[PDB]
Amino acid sequence: HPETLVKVKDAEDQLGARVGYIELDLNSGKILESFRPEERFPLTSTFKVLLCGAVLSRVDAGQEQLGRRIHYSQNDLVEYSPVTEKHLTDGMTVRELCSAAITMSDNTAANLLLTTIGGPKELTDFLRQIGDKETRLDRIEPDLNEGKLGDLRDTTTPKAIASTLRKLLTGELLTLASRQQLIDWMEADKVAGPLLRSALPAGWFIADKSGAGERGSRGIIAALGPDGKPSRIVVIYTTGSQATMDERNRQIAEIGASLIKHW
Ligand SMILES: [Cl-]
Ligand SMILES: [Cl-]
Ligand SMILES: [Cl-]
Ligand SMILES: [Cl-]
Ligand SMILES: [Cl-]
Ligand SMILES: [Cl-]
Ligand SMILES: [Mg+2]
Ligand SMILES: [Mg+2]
Ligand SMILES: [Mg+2]
Ligand SMILES: [Mg+2]
Repeated sequence: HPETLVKVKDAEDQLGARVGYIELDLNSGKILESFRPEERFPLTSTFKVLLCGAVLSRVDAGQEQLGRRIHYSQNDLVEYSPVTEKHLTDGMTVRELCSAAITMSDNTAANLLLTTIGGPKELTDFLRQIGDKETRLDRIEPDLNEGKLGDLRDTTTPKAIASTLRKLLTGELLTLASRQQLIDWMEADKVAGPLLRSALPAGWFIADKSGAGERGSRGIIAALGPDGKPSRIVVIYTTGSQATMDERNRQIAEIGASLIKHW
């Protein structure tokens, strides 16, 4: 809706940074609204959904087991690993790692899952095979959050990842069991949801993943809608701002508030 565009623009002005935005109809994939839809932005932790989609694709193919136990060491632990830092001695299952990576944004969990699939290039290959010609993962956590000016590594476009998310959450790319699992992880309650869950009406569905990185990078991918069912995909990204984190969050939250008001 045009009012959401005005709020996207205002966020650019307040944040001193580009903002990319797209809204898709979930059933048809129709573009309902867009701003800078084909510009590149860092994925940051939004990639963790794509990663767990690749894991689930392997589970469906009989190449991975959700109950397989992964053992790791102290040196594997990187910053912002609130779950994996509690399992050095006992390990974690693949299932547990995806839950941590998505719901807790656990960085080491994502690195371990990247090992399970064979690394960033294997994630990128999976994306190419499902028809995403843009998204790329090049590095692991935390390096992928760098947000360096003029660096194409670890980026997507709003349009690309919106379509990829739709593929993962609907249709037959994943089995029903695996779709539902991916949804369940993305819908689970989390500690703080400033970007969209703070705007979301009661009784609405949301399955989301946020991301934050260096150099102003911030984003969210989501499927949401009224009546306990998703009806739209929304993707919001920004990078480059040096405004406070609270201001970044607030500006993105206001885009969501607009989306909801003019739904
Ligand atoms: Cl545009
Ligand atoms: Cl564009
Ligand atoms: Cl492995
Ligand atoms: Cl699409
Ligand atoms: Cl959030
Ligand atoms: Cl700050
Ligand atoms: Mg200002
Ligand atoms: Mg060991
Ligand atoms: Mg091309
Ligand atoms: Mg809930």
